Amino acid sequence: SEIEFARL
Amino acid sequence: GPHSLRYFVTAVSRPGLGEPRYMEVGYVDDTEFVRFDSDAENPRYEPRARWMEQEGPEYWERETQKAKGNEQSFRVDLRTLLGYYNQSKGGSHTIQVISGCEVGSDGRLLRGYQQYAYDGCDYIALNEDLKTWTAADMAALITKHKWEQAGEAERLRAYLEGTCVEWLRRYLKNGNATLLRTDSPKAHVTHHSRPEDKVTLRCWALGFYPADITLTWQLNGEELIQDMELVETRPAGDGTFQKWASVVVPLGKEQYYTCHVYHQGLPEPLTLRW
Amino acid sequence: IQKTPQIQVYSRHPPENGKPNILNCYVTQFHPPHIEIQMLKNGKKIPKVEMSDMSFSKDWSFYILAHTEFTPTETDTYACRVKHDSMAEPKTVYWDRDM
Ligand SMILES: *[C@@H]1O[C@H](CO[C@H]2O[C@@H](C)[C@@H](O)[C@@H](O)[C@@H]2O)[C@@H](O)[C@H](O)[C@H]1NC(C)=O
Ligand SMILES: *[C@@H]1O[C@H](CO)[C@@H](O)[C@H](O)[C@H]1NC(C)=O
Repeated sequence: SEIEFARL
Repeated sequence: GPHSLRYFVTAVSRPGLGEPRYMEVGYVDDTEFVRFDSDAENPRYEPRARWMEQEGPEYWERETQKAKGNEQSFRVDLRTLLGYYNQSKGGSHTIQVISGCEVGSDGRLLRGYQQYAYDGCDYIALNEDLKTWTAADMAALITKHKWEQAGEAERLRAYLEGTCVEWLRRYLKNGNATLLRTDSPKAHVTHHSRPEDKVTLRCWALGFYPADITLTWQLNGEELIQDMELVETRPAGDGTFQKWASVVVPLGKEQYYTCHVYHQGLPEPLTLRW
Repeated sequence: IQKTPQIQVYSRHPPENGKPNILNCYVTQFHPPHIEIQMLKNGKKIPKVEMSDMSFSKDWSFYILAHTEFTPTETDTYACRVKHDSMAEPKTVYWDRDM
């Protein structure tokens, strides 16, 4: 399962 | 042998045409197994490999919600980068991400990764140590500083060493009949005349899996990797791959050239001639 | 970064008239991602086309596969037509079963 991405 | 879990993520803005298109495509080794496309009639995370039917409805609901969350968050990223790069609000831009982990035959972590690109160029990437980042420009340096202060590296590392590895092991277990199989290449050589008494010999390798394979042309036990033309290995529409490599030889001397095929499915490499 | 898509057209099995097969149009090495891909039978658009295997290479260029089931005959011709910002006019590549 995919990870929750953080903001750039 | 080793196996991998990879997610290819893409967010593309389109000023004047609505919200950015957001897509997620997941692969276990060379096999597409899940997908999310915000442009679909009703965007949902969907299985792309038969063995994913083994996951209950909770999985699909959770992955779908996670994807929608990532989508909205990437909408923010696209706007943020316009500020970092001082770009117009009317142009189309692209954010790409490759995220995943790789394990050995024993199921232990071999390596993890997470790399971003903006408009086709390196932006930021997690280093092999899974502790620090490498920024390609000053814009990415801003992100790097933000992530360092947020402890993002630690969070990502917990995901790569835990969650990522654990699900990959589970996917390999559930789809073992598909993922651990080996389809042996079937090869043949084609002949094409060329002006100046020259001939094009093309060696084809079909129906194999996994995708890794070696195709070479030989002359007197010598590899002609130099004057050899070929295509990147490619999917054939049914979960298998194909490839071809050609060489230009003098007419009448075709029987001196041999094609060699090496693959996990060939206990003995193949050797063909026209 | 703008890259012209490479267009490759091929079948899963060596073509045999009357025998079910799969026709593929692999569009690769392009950027930006916006692109239009259509498969054609005798100049007419094929309706049952599946898009799959989307990914990017080390240099971030996009890759994607369009494929469909088909039964080749001696007279039927197939092609793949692609429209991309890197090209002024749509590009059509014809299937060469003798390659
Ligand atoms: C594949 O594994 C088979 C047993 O594992 C299956 O049953 C459960 C453990 C569940 O996780 C399923 O998803 C697994 O696939 C075994 O009988 C087969 O011999 C193995 N190989 C093939 C080709 O099926
Ligand atoms: C940003 O906006 C415009 C376009 O380049 C210009 O007025 C200005 O100099 C640019 N650069 C910065 C940092 O403002």
